[PDB]
Amino acid sequence: HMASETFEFQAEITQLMSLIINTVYSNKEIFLRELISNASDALDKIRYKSLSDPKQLETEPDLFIRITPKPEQKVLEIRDSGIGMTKAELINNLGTIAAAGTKAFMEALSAGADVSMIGQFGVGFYSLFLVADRVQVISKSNDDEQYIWESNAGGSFTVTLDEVNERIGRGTILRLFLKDDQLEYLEEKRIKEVIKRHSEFVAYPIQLVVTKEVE
Repeated sequence: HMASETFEFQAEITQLMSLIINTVYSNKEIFLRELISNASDALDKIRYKSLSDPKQLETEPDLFIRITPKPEQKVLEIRDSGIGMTKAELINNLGTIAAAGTKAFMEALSAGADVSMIGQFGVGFYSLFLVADRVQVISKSNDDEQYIWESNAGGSFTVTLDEVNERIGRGTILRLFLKDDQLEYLEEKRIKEVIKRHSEFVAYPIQLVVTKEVE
């Protein structure tokens, strides 16, 4: 299905995104920690669900977080083999449920809270807009087909049955279209340094996919 469906963001999420995408906050690298955390949580959920439904793991037995720079497309992908999101979950989780939390965080920001507190308000996902101006969330839950949720921080987002990306057995890819001045997050050394600042207690392998010219 090449036909996409369009949806409106809850207004507070739109407000949050505009604040993030436009902030001159200095520590943009915090986004990586927040996405790895979300990835870790999605993995926790599938592991926990598998405790009483082991077959849930069979669509992708390896549990991992994988980071893939795609320098030519100025894209950075953060992939997990976690629980994934059905179409309805994408619509719900990314476009509505975060509303209240985004409002609480915005008030904190207004009072002077550090943007790095975002995950403590349960809305760390949106920190991707610190470094990206557009994102595709590609997700495959055991309970649905593979779907693409796409947002450019504007008030609307689309969901499209996925007929263009690699099949993921199960889980989620955040495909960040990096801003032109944030291309340092395509670089292996930079990515490694940022990850190491907070990767100490991640229970899952964090894989970096590096493209090396032979010789």
